[PDB]
This record gives sequence, C-alpha cells and structure tokens, in this order.
Amino acid sequence: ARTFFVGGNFKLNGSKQSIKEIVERLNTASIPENVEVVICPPATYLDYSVSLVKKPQVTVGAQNAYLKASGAFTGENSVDQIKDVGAKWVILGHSERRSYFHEDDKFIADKTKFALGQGVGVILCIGETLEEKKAGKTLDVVERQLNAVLEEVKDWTNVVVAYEPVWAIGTGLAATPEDAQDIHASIRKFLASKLGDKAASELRILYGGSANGSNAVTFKDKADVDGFLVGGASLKPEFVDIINSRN
Amino acid sequence: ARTFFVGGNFKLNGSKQSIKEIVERLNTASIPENVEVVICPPATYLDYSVSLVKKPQVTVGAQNAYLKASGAFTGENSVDQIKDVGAKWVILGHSERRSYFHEDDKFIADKTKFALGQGVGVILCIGETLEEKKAGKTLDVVERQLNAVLEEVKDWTNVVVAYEPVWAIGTGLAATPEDAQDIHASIRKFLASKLGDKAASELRILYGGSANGSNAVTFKDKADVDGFLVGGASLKPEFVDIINSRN
Repeated sequence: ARTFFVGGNFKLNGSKQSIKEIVERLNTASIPENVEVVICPPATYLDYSVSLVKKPQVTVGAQNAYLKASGAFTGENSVDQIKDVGAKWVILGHSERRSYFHEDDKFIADKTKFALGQGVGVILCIGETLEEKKAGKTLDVVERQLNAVLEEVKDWTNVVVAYEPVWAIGTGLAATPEDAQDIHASIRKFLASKLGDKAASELRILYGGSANGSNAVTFKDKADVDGFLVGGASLKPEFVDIINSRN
Repeated sequence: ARTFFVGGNFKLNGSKQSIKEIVERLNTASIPENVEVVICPPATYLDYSVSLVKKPQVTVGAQNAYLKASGAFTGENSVDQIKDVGAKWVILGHSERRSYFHEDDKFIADKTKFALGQGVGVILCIGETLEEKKAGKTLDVVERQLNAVLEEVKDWTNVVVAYEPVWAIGTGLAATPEDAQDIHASIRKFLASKLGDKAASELRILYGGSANGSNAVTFKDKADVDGFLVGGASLKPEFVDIINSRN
C-alpha cells in the first residue's frame, strides 16, 4: 500500500567521522525490507554519504536546491549535481528555509516542479506556526502551501509530503498521534480533490516535529501517518528504532 | 611583495567529470611558483575537488557558508565541514548572494568573523552597481561594505578582498585597468587607516567582473590589483592563461 518512509534530516551537522558512523550503523542494522529510508546530510557530504551506503533501503537526498540546474548562482546546490553524485531526493520548503531564509511558497513551488522535472524525488515540507495553530488556521495554512505547489506540479508520483508543525521542530513538543492523524487525513482528503484518489492514495504524508525513538511507536496505527521526517533523532542510534517502529 | 592570487568561482557549474578535467588541467599546465590559486566549486564537489588537486599552489574554497558552525539550519554550508573535507577558503558577500539571496552587509560581516574564527580564509566580495558607479558613489559603497566587516573583524591576515563592480559580473563589461587600479588604491588607502600600514600592504585586493584570458594581461602593471576572482573563465582553459598573466 503506501510504503513506510523515514527521512533523516541531519541539518547542519556532521563530519566524515560522524557520518561514517551513522551510515555504518544503518548498513549493519536489522530493518524490515519493506521500508524506504532517506538520509539527508550537508551537501558537503552527499558524495561521501552515497559511497558509504551498502543498504538497498537507504538512499541519500540533499537539504535544499535552487530552481535551475546550472548558472551564475554562487553558493547554491543543483538537482543535476546532487543526482550526478548519486543522491535521489531533495528536501524543499523546510521550515528553517521558510523563516530564516525567506523562502516563499512560489519559490518552493518552482523548486519542486524543477527537481521533479530533473528526476529527483522531493520531500516537500509544510506546516503551521504556534500562532496559526492557535487561531484555528492549521488547515488553511497547509492548503495555502500545497496549493502553491499544485498550481505548478500535476504529477506528484515522486513527492513525499512532510507535515511538520513549526512549533514541534526541535522543541520536543510533538503533535499527538491523534492530532497528526486527523490533520493527515484532512490533507489527504484535500489532495484527492485535486489529484484524484489513486494519486492521493499512493502519496506518503510523513509527520515531522520531535519524532523520536520513543513516540514513534505511538503513531504505528495511524493510517494517514505514512512515516517520519526526523531532525535531531536522525543523528542518534534511536533512528534505527524509528525505522522499526512498525516492525 | 604580495603574492598573485587567482580565484576560480565555478558558481552553479560542474560535474565530477568536468571538475576532473579542470583540475587535471591545473595539474598538467605550467603555472608560476608563488602564485596562489583557489578553485571554488559547488559544495557538492568540494571534497572530490580537494582529492584531485596535486599542485601545492592550488587550494579549494567554498562559495558560501552560514554564520554558525552547526545546527538546525537546513540547507546551509558550515565552515567546519568545508574545512573537514579540506577546503581552505570561503567566498562571502558575493553579489549573487547579496542580490538574489538578500544577504546584507551585517550578515556578511558576521559570516566573515565566524569563518575566520574557525580558521578558513575569506574571499570577501564588495562592489557597486551601475547606478552607484554612474552616480559616483563607488568609494562610498565599498567603504560602507568594508566597514560593516571592519567593525566585527580586526585581523585581516587571512582575508582576500575581491572588488567586483556588479555591472561587470558575467556581462563582459570589465572595468578598465585604470579604473580598477584607481579604485584598489583608494580602498587600500582606506584600509591602511583602519588596519594600519603593514596590514593594508600585505592584504591582496582582487579584481573580478569579466576578468578573462584576453584582458588579464592588461592589468599586469597595476600595483594595487593583486589578482583576480574569475567566474565564467575558471571553467575554461584560458583560466591557466589568467594565472600566467604576470609575465
């Protein structure tokens, strides 16, 4: 049905030594063969990371890309390049990009369309702030964010959506399995109206925001929770626990 | 004396193969002793670049870094990682970051201070637009940009300043060696007052903005032009021509 999907977002963390260690832990670990795991290291380590991977279920993605393959854009990363080195994914629209780097919805829509055109999968990030939450605006907010992508992307076969409440990112204040499931269901319902049911049925909608080796297990029966996008826990042994949480 | 410094700004360009060819060429060609060459590839290729270089004159640098070494800054580059992988420089303040990515003088200052603090050299870009130039603000502008840095930074041992008129970047409209020579000396003056004589006298000030194999030579006898920061041409053979430009 929808394959369980776990993404590891290392953020700006790592060394060859630490990366080595993570990747090797993955190569060695016992994980169901019906899982899709993606680790996302700093661009500096995409190549290296791709080289250490000796597990079929493990694939590397980048943490961000520009909306052109090549050109006069000093300091950016290209989808063509992350792919050249072996990566298969790219996280677009992450919250950290959104607030700090002023990445607007349109911008992320242009980047998604692009990467997808170049044949890389996309982990598209969406989610509300404590303030949009409190104001009952969670769903408008996510529908705003997705609509901007939908205007551009017609084929979502290679998109994985990761709903991540802004207020749950790295705070340890995760959404409850219950709230997450309903939000996911609503998102999914929203999308079916736009992409058809076959497509929304096959789409993975991960939960992200303080997902750890402990609470992962409590989301195990939530039908519209298809996996996680893990920040802090991705760099800990406990990441393997996340992977097996439905095992 | 000041050692001729040539910087190669790949911008969003390269493949392992195209980078292999560039580096192998640097490796092959007759280049001066006492030249200082820094090739700056996309972050995706830093490590590989560094493993290809065989030439002691050639260093690898990155195109951008954030102002903190580690953290929840999805998609950014760390000075610690570029270093880990063996690059020795970072380009900070490039007009492309200044314009497309809304990077302001402060951010750039903060970035310059951190980078140095972690012991990576900085290639600090400064420059005026067509407007500012036409209006005779060029010194104004660059003194501005430089002071923002001066205020956080004090020891410029490891800084190289790249004066790059915005109107010359990738347009094919290079400054005249006269103008350039003029502008560098003023800037040098200015820094001597703030950084003292010795400092200002050992600090390389580069010219960038359509510096190519054809005109690199026309700057040969300009005392205050210590080298170049090359964009388009760094991808080309004529790059080694720029390095050998000082007869």
